[PDB]
Amino acid sequence: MASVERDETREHRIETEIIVDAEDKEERAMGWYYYLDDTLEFPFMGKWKKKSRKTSTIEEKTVEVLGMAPDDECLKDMYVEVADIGGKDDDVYTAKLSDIEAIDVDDDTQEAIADWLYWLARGYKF
Repeated sequence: MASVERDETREHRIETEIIVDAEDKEERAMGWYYYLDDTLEFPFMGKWKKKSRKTSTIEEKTVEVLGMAPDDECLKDMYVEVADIGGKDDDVYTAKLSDIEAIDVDDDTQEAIADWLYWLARGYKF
């Protein structure tokens, strides 16, 4: 198994603390989104560890992460708005938080981002 998480305590806690009011994946995406955006000490920065190359190799684009994307896009994945400080610098795009590594951010922001990544790797249940 992935073993990124291996004890059910975090699954019981998140169930009883973050998505108590939600019973379907669309609602639970909004539960995740709400607390995550409220926890992100945005704006911040990261590296977009983009795997989408033709060779499927990782590529690393330095980005300023403006905040979460519109909630309407985030019904399925925790998207974030990003500016290409590693390239274009003067324009903005959207990225999967799932495809980013946060840099030089506050501990509670880094932990929220890490916990999304760990959850997603442990299983995309919602």
